[PDB]
Amino acid sequence: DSPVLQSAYDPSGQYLCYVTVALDKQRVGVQPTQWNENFLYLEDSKLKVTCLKWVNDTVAIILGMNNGEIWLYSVLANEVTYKFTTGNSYEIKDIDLMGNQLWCIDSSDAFYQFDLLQFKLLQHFRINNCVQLNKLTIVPAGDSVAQLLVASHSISLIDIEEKKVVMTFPGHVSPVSTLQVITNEFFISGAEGDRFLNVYDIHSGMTKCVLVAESDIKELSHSGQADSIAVTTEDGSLEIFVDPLVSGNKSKKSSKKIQIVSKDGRKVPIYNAFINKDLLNVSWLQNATMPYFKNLQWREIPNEYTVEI
Amino acid sequence: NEFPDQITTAEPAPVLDIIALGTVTGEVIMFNMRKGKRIRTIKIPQSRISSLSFRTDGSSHLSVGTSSGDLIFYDLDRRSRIHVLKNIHRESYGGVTQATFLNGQPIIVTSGGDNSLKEYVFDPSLSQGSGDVVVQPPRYLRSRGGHSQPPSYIAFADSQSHFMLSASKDRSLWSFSLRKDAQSQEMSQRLHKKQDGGRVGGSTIKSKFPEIVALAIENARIGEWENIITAHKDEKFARTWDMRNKRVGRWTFDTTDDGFVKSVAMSQ
Amino acid sequence: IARVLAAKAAVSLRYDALAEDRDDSGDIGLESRAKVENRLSQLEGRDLRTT
Amino acid sequence: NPKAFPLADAALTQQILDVVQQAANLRQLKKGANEATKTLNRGISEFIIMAADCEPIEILLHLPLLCEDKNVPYVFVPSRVALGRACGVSRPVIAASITTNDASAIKTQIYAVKDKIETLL
Amino acid sequence: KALDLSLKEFGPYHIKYAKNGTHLLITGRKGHVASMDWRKGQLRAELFLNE
Amino acid sequence: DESDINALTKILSTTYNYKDTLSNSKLLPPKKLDIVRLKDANASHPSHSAIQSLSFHPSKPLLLTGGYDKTLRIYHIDGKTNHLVTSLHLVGSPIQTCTFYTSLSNQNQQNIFTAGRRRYMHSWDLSLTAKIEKFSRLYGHESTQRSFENFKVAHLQNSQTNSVHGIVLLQGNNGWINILHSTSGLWLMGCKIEGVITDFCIDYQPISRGKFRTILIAVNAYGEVWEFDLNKNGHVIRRWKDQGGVGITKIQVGGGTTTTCPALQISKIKQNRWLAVGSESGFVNLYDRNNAMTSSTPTPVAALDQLTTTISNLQFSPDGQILCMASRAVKDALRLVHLPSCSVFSNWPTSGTPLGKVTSVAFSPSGGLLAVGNEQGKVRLWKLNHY
Amino acid sequence: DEEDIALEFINGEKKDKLVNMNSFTSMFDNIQNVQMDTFFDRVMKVLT
Amino acid sequence: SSLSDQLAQVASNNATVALDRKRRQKLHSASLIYNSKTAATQDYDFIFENASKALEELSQIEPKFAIFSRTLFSESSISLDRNVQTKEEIKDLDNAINAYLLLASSKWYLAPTLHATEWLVRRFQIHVKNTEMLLLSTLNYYQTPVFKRILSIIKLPPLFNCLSNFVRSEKPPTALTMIKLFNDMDFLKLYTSYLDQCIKHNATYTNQLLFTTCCFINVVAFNSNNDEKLNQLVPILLEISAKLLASKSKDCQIAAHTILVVFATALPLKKTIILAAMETILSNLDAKEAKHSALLTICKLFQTLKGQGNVDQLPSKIFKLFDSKFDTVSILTFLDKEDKPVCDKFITSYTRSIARYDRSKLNIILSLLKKIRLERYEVRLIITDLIYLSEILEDKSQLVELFEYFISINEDLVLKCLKSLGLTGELFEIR
Repeated sequence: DSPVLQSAYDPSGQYLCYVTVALDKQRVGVQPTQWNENFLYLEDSKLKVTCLKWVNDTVAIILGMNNGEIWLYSVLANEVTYKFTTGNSYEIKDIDLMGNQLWCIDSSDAFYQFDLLQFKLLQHFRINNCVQLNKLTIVPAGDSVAQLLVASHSISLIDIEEKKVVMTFPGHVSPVSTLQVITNEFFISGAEGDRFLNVYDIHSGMTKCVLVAESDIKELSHSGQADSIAVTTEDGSLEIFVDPLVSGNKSKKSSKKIQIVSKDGRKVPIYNAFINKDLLNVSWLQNATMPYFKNLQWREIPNEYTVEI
Repeated sequence: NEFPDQITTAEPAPVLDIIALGTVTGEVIMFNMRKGKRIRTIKIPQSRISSLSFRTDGSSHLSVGTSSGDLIFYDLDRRSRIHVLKNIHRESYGGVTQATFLNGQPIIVTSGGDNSLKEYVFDPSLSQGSGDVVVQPPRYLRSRGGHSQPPSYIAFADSQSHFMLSASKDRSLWSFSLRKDAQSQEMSQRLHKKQDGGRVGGSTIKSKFPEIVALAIENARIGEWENIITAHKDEKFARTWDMRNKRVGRWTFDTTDDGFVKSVAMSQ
Repeated sequence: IARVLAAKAAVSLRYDALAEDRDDSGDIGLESRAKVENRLSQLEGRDLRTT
Repeated sequence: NPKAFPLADAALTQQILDVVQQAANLRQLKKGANEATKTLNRGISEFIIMAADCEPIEILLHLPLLCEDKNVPYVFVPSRVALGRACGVSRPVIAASITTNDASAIKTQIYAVKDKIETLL
Repeated sequence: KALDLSLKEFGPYHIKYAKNGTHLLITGRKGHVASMDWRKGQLRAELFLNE
Repeated sequence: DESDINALTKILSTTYNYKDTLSNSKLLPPKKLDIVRLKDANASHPSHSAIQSLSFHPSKPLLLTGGYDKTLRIYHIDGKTNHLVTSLHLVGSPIQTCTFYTSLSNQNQQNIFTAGRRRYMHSWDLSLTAKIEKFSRLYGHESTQRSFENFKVAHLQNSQTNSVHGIVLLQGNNGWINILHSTSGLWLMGCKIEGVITDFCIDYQPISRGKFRTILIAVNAYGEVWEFDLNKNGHVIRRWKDQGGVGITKIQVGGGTTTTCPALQISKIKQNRWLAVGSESGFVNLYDRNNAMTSSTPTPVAALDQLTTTISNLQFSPDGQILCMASRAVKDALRLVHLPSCSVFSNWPTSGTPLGKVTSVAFSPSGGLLAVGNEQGKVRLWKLNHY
Repeated sequence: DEEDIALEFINGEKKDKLVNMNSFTSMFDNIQNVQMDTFFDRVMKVLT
Repeated sequence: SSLSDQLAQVASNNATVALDRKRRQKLHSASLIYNSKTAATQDYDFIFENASKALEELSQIEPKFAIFSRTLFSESSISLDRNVQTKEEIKDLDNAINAYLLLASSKWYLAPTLHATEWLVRRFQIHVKNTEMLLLSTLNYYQTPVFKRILSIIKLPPLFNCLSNFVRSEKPPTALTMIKLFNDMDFLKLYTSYLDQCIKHNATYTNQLLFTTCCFINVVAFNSNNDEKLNQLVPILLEISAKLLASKSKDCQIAAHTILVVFATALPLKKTIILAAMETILSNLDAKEAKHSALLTICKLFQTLKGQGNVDQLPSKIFKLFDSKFDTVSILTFLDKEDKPVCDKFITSYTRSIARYDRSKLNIILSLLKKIRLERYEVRLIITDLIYLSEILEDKSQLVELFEYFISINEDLVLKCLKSLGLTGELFEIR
C-alpha cells in the first residue's frame, strides 16, 4: 500500500506535487520529472491536507486542507503565500480552478467561489438534493464559469446563475473518486473499489461507453484531445485505453498494460501516471518515500510491458 | 420585539399562553403571549438547541434536545438541571432532532437523524417524604434502529422469510425482522475467547470491524456451531458469526496466500 | 491486634531496655500507641458482610 | 552513630550485599529482626547483617548480646533500604540471618564472607 | 382503605367480602382466585387456575 | 414565581463540562494516558531476532532497527503504513546496540554507529551501494576493552575553540570508560571508577551563548556514582551515593537533551532536569537536579517499585514528562510513569496490550511516537495523542 | 525560541501531591469534637 | 401488574395502624429507651409525663422549645391520633416533626433529648413513616448506642439500604459503610436538600458540618480515579458548597472551603469556575479564621491550574474585591510564615494584576517578589508585563528599583525578553 497519501501532476507533465506522512506531519513536496527536496511540513496531525491542484503568472499549488482553509502555496519560494478561508471550520473536500475563478466544495454541502487575483470570497451557497459532495469540476467551454459538474455517489450538472440542478446522471454504488472532463461534451467518471469507468454525455445523460480494467482505479490521466486515457490500478499496474470513443461495442477492455518488475522478481507499484501526446510519465516509489520516473514512449510499446529496473 | 439571534425551534408550553423558543445559540426563551413579554431564559452556551418539550404529568420538567447530541432536563420549580444525557444520537447526522414528552406520561421519545428512535422513562422518586427533589436519571427502554448508512449486503436468514441480515456501510451487521419490527438488533462484535486457554485476538477497544463486503448464509445446523460467514474490505481473512447467539464466532479463516478475500460461500 | 501490639511491645521494650541515654518521656512509646491505634481503627473499619 | 559497632566498608558492604542477594535467590536466609532472633535462639544462623539506619538503633542491638553469647558473626550495614532491595522485599528490613546449609551452591562465598566478618571482631 | 387492586391479565373480576369486614375474596372469570386481607397487605391465598 | 455571591452557582447552571479538556493544557493529564496503536513497524519487512536496539533520526522520519540477526534495517515510519528504506547486513558480526548520530555543527554527516559483542564497532555514513568503516583500534589501551558491547554517542565542544565534534563512549571491563573520537577514531581519554561500570549517561549544561560543557555520569554496581565533566580532561567534579539501591543496572538522565533527543542548533542545548537510576530489584529511584546540585548524598524524589523483576531499559520523553520503565525478563513488563507528579499511568499498559517480552523502547523526537521492540522479532508502534 | 519557551513552561512545574482511595479515611478517627480550623489545616496537611 | 406488589404498596401505606393486638405490640415495642418486655406495658401518659419533664430540662438549657411544649407536647396530644385526621393536617404535623428533628439534631449527647424525642417516636410513629428525616438528621452520631438503637428500631428506607446488615448486630456500622452510603448520588441529592434546609433554618453546627465534610472528602477520594463519576458529581458538592458559603458561621464557611480545596485538587477545574468560586468565597468573608482558611484555599485552588490562563490577569471586579477583603499587608506575613504552602501561580497572577490594575504601589510587588521563590516562566511573564508597564508610563524610582532587581537576578531572561521586545540600549535610554 502507498505511503504517498496523494499526488498531482502539473499540466504539460513536468513536476509532481505529492504529500506523504512523516511522523504525524504532512511532508509535502515537488519533484521534477526529467533534485528538489527542501519542501515543507505543516504543524500537527490534525491539519492534514485533503485535496490539491496545480496553477500554472507564477506556478503554484493550492492545498484544500481539512481545518477550513485553502493554502495557496508557491513552489520556487518554499513558504505558503496566502491562506484563503471560509467562515466555517469545515473540511474542504475538493477544489478546482479555471483561469482566475476558483471553486471549492465543503463537507457540509456548501460551495464557495474564490479568485486568486483578488484574494477574497464571492459566493457562499448551498443547493438541495446534493447531500454529500466529494468532487467538482468547472467545465471547459472557454471562460464558462457556469454549468459546473459536482459529483458524489451520483453526478449533478449544476448551474451558477440559475443555481439549481439541470441534469442528474447515475453514479456508482460507492462515492466517486475520479471525475474529469475529456472533451467539450464528454466526461469520464469512476468511483473507488470498482473497476468500472463510465463516460457521460453532458447534454443527454446517456452513458456512452463503459471502460473496464483488471482492478479498481486510483487516478486517471487523459490526453489533450481525449484519445488516450491512462489509469493507475490499485494492484500497481497501468492500464491505457487507446481511442476510447469509437466503435467491444459498449464496454471497452484495457488496451495497454504496463507494470514495473525489478530485476530481482519484486513487483513495485505505479501511482499517478500522465499521458500527453505520445509519451508516458510513469512514477513509482523506489525507496520508501523518494519517487523515480520514466518517460516511456507510449504508442510503440506492445500491448503488455514489464518494465525492468 | 426583535430577538438577538435566530430562534430555530419552538413549542407551546402547557401553562397558559407561554411558548418556548430555542435560539441558534444556546438560549431557551419563554415568551408570554398575553403580556407580550418573556418570563424566563435559560442558557446552554456554545450549543445549538434543536427541540423543546414539556412534561405534563402534574410535575413540571422541561426537556431541551441540543443538536450537539445532548439532551438536558431542566426543572423550572428550582431553575436547575435534573439530568443530562450524552450522545443519544450522533452529532454528525444532526444530533437529537425531535424529543417529546407524552401528555400526562413520564416517558420521552427521542429521534435523531441517524435512524435511531428511543424512549426514556422517568422513574418515580426514591425518597418517600421529600420526593420531587431527588429525581432518578431516566432509564433506557424500548428502541428501534437502523444503521445511518445504506446497507451493502442483504441476506435472508431462515426459510420462513422472517429475519433478514443487513451488512451495512457504517461497518455494522444487523438482524432485522419482517413481521413486526420489535426485534431489529445489532449482532455484537464481542469476540469469543480463543480456545487454547489464552487471550482473544483483535482489538481490545471496541472499535467496529472493517467494511463488510460479501457474506454467506444457510440454515443447516443452526446453533450447534457457527452459522454465517463474511468477508470484509481489504482484510486478509474472512470471519464468521453465529446467528443464534447473535455475535462473532470463534474461528476466523485466513486465506493463507496474502490476498484480500472477496468471495465467500458455504455448503448447504 | 495482639500480634501487632506484641510487635510494638518488642520495639518499645527493647528500646527502653537497651538504650542508655533516654529521657524517659515515652516518645516512641506513645508513637507506637498511635500507630497501633490507627492500625486497629483501619482494620475494624472493614466490614466482611457484603453491603 | 556511635553505638553502631562494626559497620562494613564500601567493598565489604558490596560483597555481602551480593551474597545476601544470592541467598535470597536460593532461599537460604530469614529476614526481619524478630525472625533473626528466632533463628539465632534455635541456632541455625551462619551470620547476621544489621542495618544502622533506623531511628532507634536499639530496635536491633539486642541481638548482638545473644549473638555474642552464641559466638555467631555479626556486622552492620549503613542502609536499611539497601537491605530491603538486596533481600528482595519491597519494605526496608532491618536484620537478616543466613541459615546453615552445607549442601548449598553458595557455600564457599558465604564462608569467605563469614571469615571477612569474623576477622574485624 | 379506598383501594384499587387493578389486575388486567385475568378476566372480569368479582367480589366477596367476609362476614366480618376483614378479608376479601376476588375471582376472575379466567382463572384467578385471591383471598387476602385488604386493610393489611397480607395476601394469604392466591391461586391461578386454567378454568 | 418571577419576572426578571451567586457567581459559581450561576455558572454551574451555565456550563456542563467541567475540565479544561482542550489543547489549552500543554501538560500530560496524570493517571490517565491517551494513546492509540498504529500499524506494526516491522510489517513491510520481517525481522528475525530480538530487536536489540531501536532509535530515531533526530530530524528525519527514520526509525532504525537492529538485532542479533546480524542485520540492521532503517524504516520510514508513519501512521497507516511504514516501509523499509535500506537494510544493511553485516555478516559475521551481531549488533548489540546501534544508533543514529548527526553532527551538531554541520548537520550533514548522518553516521550510524553499530556495535556488537566483538571488539569493533562499525560506522556508516549516509548521504544516499554504501560504504562503512570498521573502528577497531584502541590506541594505547587494548587490555581494557573486552568488548564494544555497550556504547553511547555524545557531542563535545573543546573549550579553547568551538570545534564541536562527536564522541563515542565505551563500557570498560575493570572500571574503565573510554571515550573516543566519532569521526577520526583517536583515543582522547579514559576515565575510571571502581567496582564495575554498569552503565552511564550523558548530561549537558550550557555555560554561555553558544558554549556548553558536557558531563559523563557513570554508576558503580553498588550505587555511588561519579559525575565528571570532559570538556576539560576527565577528572571528577562530583561523586555521590544513591540513597539506597544495591544492584543497579541502568541509569538514564534527561528531560533536557540526551542521546534519544539531541539538538541541531548548538544553542538549542538544555540542562537535563530529571535523573533516573534503576536497579535489578525492580526499584527505580528518580531525582531532580535543582535540589541535588551540591548535596553529595541527595534524597530520591520518587522511589518507584511498580514493576517487579530486573529492569533493563528506562527512557524519557523528549520533553521530560514521561519516563518509561521496561524489564526484559517477564512477559508484558513495561510501564510509563508521569514524571512531574511521579504517578504511574494506570490505563494503558493493561493485559490487552501485546507488549511481549519487551527488550527495547524508544521515543520519537517530536511526533510522540513510541516504539517497543519485543523478543519475538517485531516492533510495535504506539502514538501518544497529546504531543 | 518558542519551543524553548513552551519547554521551559513544562519544565517549571513542581511535584503535586495527588489524592487516591484511602487519602482521607484517617479523618474518621479524629472526626469527633475538633475545631473546624484544626480540621481544615489537618486536611491541608494531608494534601500538601 | 403484580397483585403482590399492589398489596405490598398498601402494606407500606398502612404500616402505621394497629388492626390486631399482635400488630399493636409489634408496632409499640419499638421504643428508644426501654426493651421489648418493658416497653410493651407502657401506657401513653407515662412516657408523656417523663417526656414533658425531659422537654422542660431541654427548654431550660435551650430557649426554643416552649413553642413545642405549647403545641406538640401538649396534654391533648396523648389523645391526638396520627392516622384518623386529614392529609393537610398530616402534612402540617409532618413538617412539625421535621422542624423538631432538625432543631434537636445537635442535642443527642443528652438523656433529656433522648427521653424527650422518645415520646414522638412512640406516639407519632416517626420510627416508621417520618423515617428519613430521623435517619439523616441523626446520621452524624453513627458511633453511638443511640444510633444503634435508632437503626434497630427503624425499618430502612430504600436509599439507606446499605445499612441493612447492622440491624440486630451489636457492632455499630463503620466509616467505610458510611462512605459507601454517601457514594451513590441519589442519596447525595437528598442529603444536600436536608443540608440546605438546615442552612436556611440556621441550625448548622460543628459536629454535623465535620461529618458532612469528612464524608464529602472521602466520596471525592473514592471517585479520585473515576472521571465520569466526578464529572457527574461536581454540580452537587459544588452547588451546596455555594449555598453553604452563603451562610454566616465560620464552621460552615471553612467546611465549604475544605470541600472546595479537595475538589479542586481532585480534578483540574475550568478557569472560569475557579475564578467564580474565588469571588464567592471572597464576597462573604467575616470572621478571623475565615481569612486564613480563605487565603489557603485561594492559593491552593488557584495553584491547581495546568493550562494557559493559569498565570493570566485576574479581572478587576474580583481584584478590587480581593484588595478589599485582603490587604496587601499580611499577604506579606502569610508569605513570611515558615512552612510556605505552594502559592506560586496565584502570587504570579497577583503580581500581574497589581502591575496592570493599580500601578501605584510597586514597593509591595518588589517586597513580595523579593521574599517569595518564583518559577522561571512566571518571572519572564511578569517582567514582560513590567516592560509593557514601563513603556506605557514614566519610569519612577521604585519601577527602576525592581527592574534593577530583575537585572541583578536572571540577566539572560530579561535580556531575552528585551530581545523579544527591542534593545537594552533603548531600554536604558528610557530609564
